Amino acid sequence: EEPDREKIKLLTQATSEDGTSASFQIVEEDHTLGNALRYVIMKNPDVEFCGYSIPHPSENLLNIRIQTYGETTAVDALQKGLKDLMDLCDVVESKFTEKIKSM
Amino acid sequence: EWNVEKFKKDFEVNISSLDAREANFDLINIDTSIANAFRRIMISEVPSVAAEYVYFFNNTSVIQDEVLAHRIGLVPLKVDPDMLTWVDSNLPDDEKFTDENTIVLSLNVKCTRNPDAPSTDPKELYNNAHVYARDLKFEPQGRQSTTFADCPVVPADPDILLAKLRPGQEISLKAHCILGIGGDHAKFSPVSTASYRLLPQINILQPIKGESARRFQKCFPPGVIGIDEGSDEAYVKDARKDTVSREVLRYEEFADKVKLGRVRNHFIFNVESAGAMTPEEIFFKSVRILKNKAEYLKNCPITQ
Amino acid sequence: TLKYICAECSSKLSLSRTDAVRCKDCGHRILLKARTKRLVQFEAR
Amino acid sequence: KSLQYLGSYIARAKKLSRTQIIFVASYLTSWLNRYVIEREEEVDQRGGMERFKHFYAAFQALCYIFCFRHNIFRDTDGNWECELDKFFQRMVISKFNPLKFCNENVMLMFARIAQQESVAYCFSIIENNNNERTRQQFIDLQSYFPYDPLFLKNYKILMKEYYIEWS
Amino acid sequence: MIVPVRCFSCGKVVGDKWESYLNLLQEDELDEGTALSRLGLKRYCCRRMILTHVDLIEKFLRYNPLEKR
Repeated sequence: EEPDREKIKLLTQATSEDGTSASFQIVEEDHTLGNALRYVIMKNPDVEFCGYSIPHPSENLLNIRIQTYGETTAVDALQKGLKDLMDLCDVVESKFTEKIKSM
Repeated sequence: EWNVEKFKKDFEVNISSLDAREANFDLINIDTSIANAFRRIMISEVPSVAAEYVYFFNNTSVIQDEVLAHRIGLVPLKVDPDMLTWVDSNLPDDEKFTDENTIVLSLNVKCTRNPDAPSTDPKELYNNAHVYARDLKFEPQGRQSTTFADCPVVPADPDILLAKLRPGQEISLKAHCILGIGGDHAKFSPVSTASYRLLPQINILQPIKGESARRFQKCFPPGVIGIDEGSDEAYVKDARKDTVSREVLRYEEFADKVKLGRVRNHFIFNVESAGAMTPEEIFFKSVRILKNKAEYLKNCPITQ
Repeated sequence: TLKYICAECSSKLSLSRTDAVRCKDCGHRILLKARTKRLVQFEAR
Repeated sequence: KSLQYLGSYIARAKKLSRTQIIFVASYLTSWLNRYVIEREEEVDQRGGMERFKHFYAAFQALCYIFCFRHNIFRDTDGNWECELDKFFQRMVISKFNPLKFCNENVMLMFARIAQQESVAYCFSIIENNNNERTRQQFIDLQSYFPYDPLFLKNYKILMKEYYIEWS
Repeated sequence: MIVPVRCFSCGKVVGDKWESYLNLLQEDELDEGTALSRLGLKRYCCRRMILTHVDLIEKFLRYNPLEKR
C-alpha cells in the first residue's frame, strides 16, 4: 500500500475551520491544469472565490484557493471540479474520435 | 448553470485536413483556458524518444564532441512511444539502462581518399565525407529483436547532415536513446509547432457596394471577401482564410465601415509532428494526459 | 601502441625514450599527440 | 512524552499489583473529570484543536491501558470499575472528538475491543471521518511506544519475566 | 559551421534541407524565395535558418592534421 502524499497539501494556515475556504498546494503543476481547473471550479453555483497562483517561476508549485458560500466545503468542491474536468476531456475525446472516423 | 451535458450538446470538431505529419482541425465552443492546455501538453508533457547519453570512442573530426553529441540529441527518431518504459533516475548506472528503457544506436564512419578524375565535389573525391542521420545503426540489445522486428529504429528524417569528414578522420560512438518529456529538454518535443489561432470575425456595418467593394476585396486574402453586384454586395466567404493584417483599418473609406474581432470560442489548431507519431494521435495523447493529470489529483489523499 | 603525429608531414610516429623529439622523415620538432580509442561520455544536451 | 511513557509502563509490565493498575486509571479519569467543566467549551472559540494536545495525549494513554489490561476492570459481578462503561460513552461524543485527534492504531484497536468488552460503540464515528478529514511532532510522539519489544537477543531472557508479550 | 538540425524558434527539422537547397539554386537556377517554399519552409522563423546559413565547416575542413599537404 503506497499513496503519494507530496502531490497535494492543504495549507492549514489559510484553511478555515469551517472548511469552506481552503488553499491547496500542488507540486509539479503550473498554468496547464491550474487554469483549466480554475475554469471548471468556478462553474459550481456554490463557489464564492477561486483563483490559482504560482508563487515563483522557479519552483514547480501551484496554489489554488477555493472559498464557497456554505453547505459544501472547498475540499468537496475541489473534487467536483476534478470530475467535471475528467468528464470534459472525455467529451472532447469522443468527438475527435468520430471525425477521424468521418474521413 | 453550467453542466457537462450542456458542453456535449454544443461542442463540435471540424477537421480541415489530416496529413501524415500535420493535422488541422477546429474546436468550437470550448474555453480558452481548456484549449490552451491542449497546446500546452502537446509541446511539453507528451513524451518522446531522444538520444540522451552519447558515448564516444574516437571522434577525430572537426566538430567538437559536445557539439556532435548535441546534434544527435536533436535528431528525431521514428520510435513509437508506449514501447519503451520510463528510466529511473535514482538507481545507479549499471542497473539504469535495460532492454526495456533504452534504445542503443551507434555510428562508425571513417573517411578515406578516393582515386577519382578531377574544384572537385567531395562526394566524388572522398569516401564517407558526409555523415547523415540514417547512418545511426540500430543495435537491438536484449529482447529487442522479437519486438522491434516489424519496426526498426530509423531517424524520422534520414537525411539530417550530422557531420563532415576528411580522410584520416573518424567518428565512432554509441548513443543511448531514452524516453522523456519536452518540458525537460526541447529535443523530446513530439511536435514541431502545436499552436492554435482564434477564428477572425469581420463585421461589415454599412453596405459597401460598388467599386469600393473591389478595393475591399484587396484588403483581405482572396478567399475571404466575395462580390456579385450592388446586390450581394460584400459578404464574408471564408473568414478562416484571413490572417489578421488590418490592412482595411488603414484606409479612410473603411475606418468606420468594418470591425475586426475574433470568435472567442472557435479555435483553429495546427499540429505538425516530429515524425515519430501522427499528429491526430499526439492530440489524443494530449487530451488523455490532462484527464490523467486530474485523476491522479482526484484519487489522492490530503495530510495536514 | 601509442603514437604521435608530426605536425608538418603528418606521418604517424611513435616515440621512445632516449630519442630526439623529432619527426623521422622530415626533421620537424613540433609533434602533436594523436588521440586513441578511449571512452568519454556526454549528455545529449 | 511522560503520558506516552505512562500508559506503556503500566500495560507492559508483568509483576504488578492490580490495585496499582486502577489508581493510575482512577487518577487519569479524575483528571479528565476535573477537565469536565473548565476547558470543555473552549473548543468553539477562535483557536485550534492544538490547544488541547495535553488532553488528547492523556486520553490516548487511557486507551492504551484498556487495550491490554481490560479484564482487571471487570469486577466479580461482570461490571466495570469506576464507570468505565459510562466514561467512554461521554468522551467519544464530546466536542473534542478524541477518536480522530489521538493516534490511529491505538484508537483502531480500542474500537474493536470496545465491541468485545461492550464498553463503547465508536465504530461509526471513526467511520465519520470521510470528508471530515507542528502536528508532525505531535503525530510522531503518538507513534513512539516506549516498551516496544526488545531487539536484543540476550537481554530479553532476563526481561521475559518482567516484560509482557503481545498476547 | 554545419547546418543546425532544428529550427531555433519553432523546432521544425531543418538540417536535412541544406544540400537540397544548394541544388535548387545551382541546378534549377531558382531564387532564394522559391527554393525555400519548395523545401516546405513556410514560417519565416524557419525560412531564416536555411536562407542565412554560412556553412563554415567547408572552411574548417581544409585544415586536416591527419593527412599530408
